[PDB]
Amino acid sequence: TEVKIGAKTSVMKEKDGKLFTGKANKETNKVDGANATEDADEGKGLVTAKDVIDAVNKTGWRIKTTDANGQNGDFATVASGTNVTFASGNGTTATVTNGTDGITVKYDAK
Amino acid sequence: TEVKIGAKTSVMKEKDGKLFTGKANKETNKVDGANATEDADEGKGLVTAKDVIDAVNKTGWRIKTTDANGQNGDFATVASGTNVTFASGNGTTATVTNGTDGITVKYDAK
Amino acid sequence: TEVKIGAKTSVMKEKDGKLFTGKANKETNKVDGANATEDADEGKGLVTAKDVIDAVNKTGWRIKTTDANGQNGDFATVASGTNVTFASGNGTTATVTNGTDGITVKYDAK
Repeated sequence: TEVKIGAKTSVMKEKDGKLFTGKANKETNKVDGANATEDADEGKGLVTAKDVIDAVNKTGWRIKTTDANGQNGDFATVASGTNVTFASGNGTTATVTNGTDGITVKYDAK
Repeated sequence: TEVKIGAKTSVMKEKDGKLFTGKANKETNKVDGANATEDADEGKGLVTAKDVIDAVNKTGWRIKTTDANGQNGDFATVASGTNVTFASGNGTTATVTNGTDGITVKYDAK
Repeated sequence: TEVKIGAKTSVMKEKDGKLFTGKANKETNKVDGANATEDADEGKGLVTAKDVIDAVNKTGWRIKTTDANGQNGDFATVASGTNVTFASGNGTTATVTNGTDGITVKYDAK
């Protein structure tokens, strides 16, 4: 019955919490796409709900982690839905509260 | 004059700062959609600007809050645009600076 | 050969880490769009991959910064991909670890 009309989609790439076109990911970030089409993809195409859901879930800020010896390690992406806890420490007390001015994190010294 | 050609859209669900298809939200997260269509929605459909704006604004990381007694409480979503303050505390001083390496939060002991 | 069928797109605006329709940005945020079309744009239109990539990259949470004298300054947007470091300070030690419960930031007093 119907006439099917194809609308080309574009891919959305992610690296380190940030989104990129297929072309930018290949050319700026030096990450190989799945094929020559992705590598040339300037993002002019449409996207699906699932595409957006998946891409957005990958994004986030980058937090510097520390290693087993407490020294600086790699960044980690604090992606959508990622839990973050500000823990009390030796001789300190952490509180995290929510109000009209947003979130307030605080450390007190014991 | 024109011939109207309908393109089916898909919904984007959110839970705790993360996005989900209608089907995933129902089946993995056990949250009822508005109807059977949403509950079966695998995200193959298109989305509007407003859809994306609204969905993206809901996303964010999750921060552990503390209650009126300073004990661990629920997480809260630090959504797009949410203000976060790192406050100085009893015998501590907070500074938050911005540079080429991004943001640096620091607590000094007085 | 082909018949070209135009699908109207909608713009996605950003302010302070949050997304808005063209109409909302103009009317609620009081920011001029590029033209009368943007200013009336309710987001019913489609978007491209690049549109979503660019808009999503602008979003993030807002962190209160402190100025050259350590006093409260402006907020800054911690956008997708933005690096955040929790630095050890005078008489304190910062650790940031990653586990099954997500990220845990901690300050110990020396």
